[PDB]
Amino acid sequence: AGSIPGRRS
Amino acid sequence: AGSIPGRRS
Amino acid sequence: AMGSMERASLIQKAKLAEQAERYEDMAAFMKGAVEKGEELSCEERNLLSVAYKNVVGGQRAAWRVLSSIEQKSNEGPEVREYREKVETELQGVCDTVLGLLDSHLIKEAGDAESRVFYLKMKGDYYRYLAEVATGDDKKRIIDSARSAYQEAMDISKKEMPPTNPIRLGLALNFSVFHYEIANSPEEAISLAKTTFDEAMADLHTLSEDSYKDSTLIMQLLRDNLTLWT
Amino acid sequence: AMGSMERASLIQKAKLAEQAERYEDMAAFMKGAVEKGEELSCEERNLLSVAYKNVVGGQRAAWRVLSSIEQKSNEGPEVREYREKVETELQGVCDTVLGLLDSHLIKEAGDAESRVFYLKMKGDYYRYLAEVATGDDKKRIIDSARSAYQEAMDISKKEMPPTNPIRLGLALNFSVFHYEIANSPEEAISLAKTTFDEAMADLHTLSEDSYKDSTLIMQLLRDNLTLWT
Ligand SMILES: *Cc1ccc(S(=O)(=O)N2CCN(C(C)C)CC2)cc1
Ligand SMILES: *Cc1ccc(S(=O)(=O)N2CCN(C(C)C)CC2)cc1
Repeated sequence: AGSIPGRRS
Repeated sequence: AGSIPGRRS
Repeated sequence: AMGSMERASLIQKAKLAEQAERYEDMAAFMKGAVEKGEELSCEERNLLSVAYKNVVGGQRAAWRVLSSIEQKSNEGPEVREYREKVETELQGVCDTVLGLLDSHLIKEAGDAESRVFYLKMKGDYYRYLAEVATGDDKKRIIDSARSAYQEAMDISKKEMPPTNPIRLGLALNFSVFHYEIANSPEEAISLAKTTFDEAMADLHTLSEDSYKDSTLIMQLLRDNLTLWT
Repeated sequence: AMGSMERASLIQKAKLAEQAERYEDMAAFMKGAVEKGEELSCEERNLLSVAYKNVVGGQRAAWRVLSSIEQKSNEGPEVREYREKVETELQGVCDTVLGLLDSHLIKEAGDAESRVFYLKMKGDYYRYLAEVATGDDKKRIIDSARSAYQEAMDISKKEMPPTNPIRLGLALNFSVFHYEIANSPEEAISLAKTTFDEAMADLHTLSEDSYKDSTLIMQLLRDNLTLWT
């Protein structure tokens, strides 16, 4: 299950 | 130009 | 640490640190910027979130590797000791982010976009605490994640369109909370499907660029639904 | 830092840190193991080298990103200040590795395999210092890299077969020194070609597993020759 990656602006 | 990567044992 | 650096310089250096893939530096610059005491703009909120998501993402990946080795070894003290060290570090980063949100980002956030953004962060960092928690303290941590996500959901449904990317990402991450943390897979599936369907029905209102932003997150909801059903 | 942990526990934790991709931890564990004062085995030397090559490799990649932005901006003080911060950190890691080699890894290394390994490291970390050095101090740093690599080369040619992987990797990295640092591309090309040809002529002596180890590094020499000619 994936959450928002959220690692690039 | 590449040196030895050297980043994995 | 960063008290002597100008706010604008901390923001500029956080952007440089992102380009250099120096995420611990990025997070320290954005912590310094938050501690200046002014509210954050949309772009600055994103820099804060990206910095800490990368730091804690590396810690979580390391904790999972170590936890797997430790569980296999239970099928000397070093694997447990080192898993504990990484776990304590991870908890410290989560506590730092939660402390920024509590002092004083959330209380000063009055527009729905900022308040939902910070409450989603609060749910996420309690969720990362819950991933490593063991026992009854796990219960209170799980409830804190749930409560933060639920308040964000309530605001988002009242104040934002169903395609808003923060509303979508909040629903995605709350559905992962239900599936992975709260042992509520049917609630996870329901929330993901309702969120996807209500966004689909609002796509016609969007520009080409907003359509791209919303459909990207919708695909993540679909990817989870495919794995879960 | 690590004085209270057993040597064997530091080694075990360095291996776990590698699996977890926690290279700063890995390097701190291996520094602690070196500082126990005993010589390192072949496997332990490799753990020390892998840990620091990953730490300094991330710093070098960040320094190059920042140096590129800084040069473009010269076509506020923040880009230079942050490049300087990363540069100082990088120099500190190189100085730490050089200090371990000088106190006391090299002087206690009597077999050719260990002595060549440590002298190749010494050349590499002076080379990384040279990459960021500016001016006449650049000259003395370049000479220190050259001298370390040359002593390693002299021992390797006397004591190891031309297919030995450490001999090959030393020649590869000394050729990169010539090409990138010393402004001697013809010396780089000559050394890479002679090393490749002399290894090729010795492959017939090797087992299948040793053949695989040597040919992998030979391909790196060939890849540089293709880029340089
Ligand atoms: C939780 C969440 C954070 C941010 C967004 S976003 O601002 O719409 N956006 C950030 C960057 N983006 C990358 C470039 C793919 C994805 C999401 C949505 C939700
Ligand atoms: C400079 C140098 C260091 C190490 C070697 S090696 O021990 O023969 N080996 C290490 C691991 N390996 C990876 C798995 C590809 C490559 C080289 C040679 C030269």
